[PDB]
Amino acid sequence: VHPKKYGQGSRQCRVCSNKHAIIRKYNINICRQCFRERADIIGFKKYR
Amino acid sequence: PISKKRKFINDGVFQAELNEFLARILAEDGYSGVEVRIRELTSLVQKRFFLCAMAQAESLRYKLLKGLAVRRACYGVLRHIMESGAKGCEVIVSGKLRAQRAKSMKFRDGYLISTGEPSKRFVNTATRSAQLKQGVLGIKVKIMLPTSILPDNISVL
Amino acid sequence: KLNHAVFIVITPSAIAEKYKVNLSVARAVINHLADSQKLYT
Amino acid sequence: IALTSKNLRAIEKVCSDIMKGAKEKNLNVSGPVRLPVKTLRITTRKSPCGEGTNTWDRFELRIYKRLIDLYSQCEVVTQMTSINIDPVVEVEVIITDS
Amino acid sequence: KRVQTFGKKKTAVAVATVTNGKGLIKLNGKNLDLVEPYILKTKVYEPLWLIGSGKLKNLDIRIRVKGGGQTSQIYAIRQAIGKGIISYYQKYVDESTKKELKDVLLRYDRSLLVGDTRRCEPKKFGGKGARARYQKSY
Amino acid sequence: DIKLFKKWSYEEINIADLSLVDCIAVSQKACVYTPHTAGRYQKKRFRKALCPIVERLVNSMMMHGRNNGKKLKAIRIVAYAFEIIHLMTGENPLQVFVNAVQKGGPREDSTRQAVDVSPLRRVNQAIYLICTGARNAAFRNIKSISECLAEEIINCANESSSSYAIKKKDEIERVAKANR
Amino acid sequence: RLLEPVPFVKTNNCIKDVDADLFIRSYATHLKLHNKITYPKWCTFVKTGKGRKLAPLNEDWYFIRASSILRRLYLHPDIGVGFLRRQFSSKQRRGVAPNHTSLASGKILRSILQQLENLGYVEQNPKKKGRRLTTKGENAINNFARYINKKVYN
RNA sequence: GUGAUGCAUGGCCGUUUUUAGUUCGUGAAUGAUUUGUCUGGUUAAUUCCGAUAACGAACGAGAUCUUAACCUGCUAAUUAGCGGCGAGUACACUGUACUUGCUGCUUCUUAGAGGAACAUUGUGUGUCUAACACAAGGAAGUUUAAGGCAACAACAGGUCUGUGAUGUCCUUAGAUGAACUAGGCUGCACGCGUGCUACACUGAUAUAUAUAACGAGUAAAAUAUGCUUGCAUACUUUUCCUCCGCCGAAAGGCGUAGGUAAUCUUUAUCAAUAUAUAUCGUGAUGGGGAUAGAUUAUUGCAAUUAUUAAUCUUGAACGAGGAAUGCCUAGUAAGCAUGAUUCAUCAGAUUGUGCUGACUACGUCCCUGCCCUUUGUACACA
Ligand SMILES: [Mg+2]
Ligand SMILES: [Mg+2]
Ligand SMILES: [Mg+2]
Ligand SMILES: [Mg+2]
Ligand SMILES: [Mg+2]
Ligand SMILES: [Mg+2]
Ligand SMILES: [Mg+2]
Ligand SMILES: [Mg+2]
Ligand SMILES: [Zn+2]
Repeated sequence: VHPKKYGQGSRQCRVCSNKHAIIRKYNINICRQCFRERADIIGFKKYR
Repeated sequence: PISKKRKFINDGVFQAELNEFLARILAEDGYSGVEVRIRELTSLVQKRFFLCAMAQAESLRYKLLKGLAVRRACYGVLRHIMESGAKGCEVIVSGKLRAQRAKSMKFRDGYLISTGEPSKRFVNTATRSAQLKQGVLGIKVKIMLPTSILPDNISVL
Repeated sequence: KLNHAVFIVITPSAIAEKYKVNLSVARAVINHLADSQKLYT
Repeated sequence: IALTSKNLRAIEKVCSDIMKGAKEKNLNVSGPVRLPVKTLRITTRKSPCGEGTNTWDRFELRIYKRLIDLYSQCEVVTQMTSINIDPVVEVEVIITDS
Repeated sequence: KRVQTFGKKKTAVAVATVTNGKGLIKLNGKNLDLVEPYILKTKVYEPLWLIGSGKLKNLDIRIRVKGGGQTSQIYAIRQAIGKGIISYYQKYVDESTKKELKDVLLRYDRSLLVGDTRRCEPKKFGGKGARARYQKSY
Repeated sequence: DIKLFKKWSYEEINIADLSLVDCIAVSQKACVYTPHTAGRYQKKRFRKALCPIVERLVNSMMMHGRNNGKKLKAIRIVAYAFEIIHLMTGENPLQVFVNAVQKGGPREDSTRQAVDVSPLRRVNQAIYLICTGARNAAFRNIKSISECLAEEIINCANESSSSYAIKKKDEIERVAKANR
Repeated sequence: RLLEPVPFVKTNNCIKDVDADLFIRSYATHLKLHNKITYPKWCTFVKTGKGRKLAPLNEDWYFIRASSILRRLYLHPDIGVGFLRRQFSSKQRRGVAPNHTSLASGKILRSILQQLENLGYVEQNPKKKGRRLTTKGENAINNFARYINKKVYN
């Protein structure tokens, strides 16, 4: 086992465990496609 | 101690997770809810934490799983929706469906507004992917509810 | 080309035109006379 | 008292209710002060793939923080807070002299 | 006695407190002697020139400016002055004089009383600016 | 008293074109002390007619990418030019400018055949031409921009084909003549 | 050069009623006359901040800097070294990569501040934050400003 | 299973298309069908008017939503201010600038509910129809500006390398699973993209002065005890923003301080263009900073094929760009920066935000691309 603590492969999507394209702002930690689907339930409404 | 922004996002995430869990569990239920036999569910949540469209969609999926003539089922659903007092409906079923290639099938009844914030408000929409013989059938149900008044109408007395 | 020199109605450009000189030298001349753009009579 | 929430109208209603409660008696209530709405904006690129002229979409979760003051005893304030209320509006009472 | 109005150009709100006094006129803590660049100085002084320097020997003025760049700030200041003096006149001095002043201002130009409503339009994706898209090679 | 640059009053100025007067307004409300107006000159078709001429000149000067959106600099340059005009080749600089403007417009142009030119358009062209020529003179010379610009202005006033703008105008006229 | 017909009187009392660059120059001159502040060791071959890629070319730039700092102090309540650095920042052309903003070399500033405190012009306040002006120093500055104003009038 | 197949599919997204288009009820005109849904005028718009084998609907447009635009000198006052006023420190006249201490107004600061423009009044052009142009008023007269939303039908468009959405076929211990150690995606005669930086004097250089808006910010280490650099035990700040004070040319370091945020970073100012004053002086020049050479750091287990950063030096192409082709109409183009996203570290990217604020239309179908009626077709994979 090798240091898995700080890098892209360290953490992942909460939802589908994908190491690519994670929204890491506000500790959301959802890969952006998944976020786009669940943006309604999380309370992210498109206004402008 | 956690900040307000951080808190809100976290809460949202939790909500989403709960919803997903419910979906996973309750294939046999008219599910909408999200407000907190059931004992187990409660336990699970504790462990984790420290008329309607969705229901209709679920029903459709169940029917598909059971194995009906599809079109007939859709018609029945539409009828049910009508009975339940809907101003308009729409169901789509796309996927494999009988033939190998393609085949999206619309099923509208009453009028269905699509564009505007009215659409966002006055329609309940739901999407289920019913796994079947050689792939997935793709439900999407869209119901226009009784309005609290539409922006298009100008009712003179 | 025009290699102007150093060793030998007032504005720097005019000075440059007349005696064939670097404009630092023109500036110097102006200063002497007096004794970032310029105007003198 | 700090009222943090996601839904504006609901928050406003809550505020109104609390004002009404206050106006009963014994409460030097400062008026509701709505705070700077620190909007969580996520700009995600639409489309799972890289196909299509890369359209983004600016989501905005716009949190409404609301603030209100009083000169009172704890029990009374607790009572005031009990308007029933629900999971949507997050309340916090501060019972400090300072 | 004392009257508070604002100007507004882009973002750049210059708040002009116009009071009874000897006639100094200032910005945050500095005289209008400074402003900043010598070229634009006239855009701040212009309303005063229009109205007359003797009319402002009764009126002290302080101006608090915040936000915006340089030129915009100057414009805001000007606007504040224009609104300010006139506002003072409307309250504590006569109406006829105020009207006269307004007329004078109008004859000179807009922007002194009424505000410039323009503001930076949101940048749109597929580009750097509001309208300016990127580039297709085919 | 109403004034420009606290120096050149433009109560003394004269015109003698009619058409040009109609086009460029140096008037009672188009009075100005320093060119920089934040006017709404392009929200309407003919609102550019209300625009003061100095402002227009400044705008024209402002051109060329790496010097674009540097209004103050342009203004300074124009002031310098005016000063030069006042001093050497002694005359009210505003008058000189007006004369140049009058000179500058090509009165007839070519098209896909010869046609006439509206006064406003002509004025605009003149403004452009004078600035462009000045820029050309400046570029990789030494001279300085303000001086060059001043020289160009003087040439325009004279109506002499040593400067570039005038030459261009002449060429245009010739072309028009050829066409019809 | 500066003077002109204005439509008001100027209360020439504090430094905020004086033109900056000229004032700074005057202060520098005064300093030079005094010999009140030194020119350490490294001063004569250092670069004032990452972005400058070149020495000052003013000879008595240190004095000027000091003067500027004084003015800054007067302007603000309590001002640090970091703040000072930020104030004296410029654009750093990274050759081919586009420009960034560049924080000044703080060491020199710090040294200047130290010198001032030794001389009794600035004051590290235990309440609040980093080093403001000391009252005597402020008074002196005001006096200087007044003098400058008088000179200008003359 | 980041294996194979998007020509098996789901969902989602793209384009056709942000244009104005799609459809029904009944009626009328062997059938596919047509009409409605149109000669014309008008509109941003199958937007209306007017004509009429149609009349009347519905989705799409419009409305709605979100901002930004100007008011209530009504609603409210912290974590915002303004004053109120003590306390002073400087200087004026017979108040002004600046800090500590205490606590009516809401113009500015925040943000909820309201209001305001409807072509209103005026005058033209128009079947004096729908409507347009001008003028006044006005915060505003191109639905005020900007978005968001997105019908019907597709494309065998993309994505199974986003997914535990998912079929079949393959692979399953000498695994195409997972895990570890390097190496490679960055390799380079060359062709085509998107950008950045330039070619100087409206400029570089160097001092000084001016002034933004959107923002975003919390398993590892320290110290002591017990034994053989290791483990075990005890105990507490640190993991992100950095004020500030010291060291450091610089980068950075060490010490500490506030901040889980209108309080602190920091925001009555975090930026650069600006501007002012000096040095240059048209000379590949101090324009230009490629390429290179050698250190001092920081991040990280790990920096070479140099992470980035700094310091010294190296001084290449380029004197405004050929055939072609892109973007754009008002706070826009362009210039200038800057916040955020990725982030252990690293913007030349994207995405927001501001600051300096042009030119030129105010139209037309000439090209290009869409759409329409007519027309022709042997095409329908069009
Ligand atoms: Mg609609
Ligand atoms: Mg496909
Ligand atoms: Mg039809
Ligand atoms: Mg719409
Ligand atoms: Mg690659
Ligand atoms: Mg990128
Ligand atoms: Mg094209
Ligand atoms: Mg055929
Ligand atoms: Zn995922």
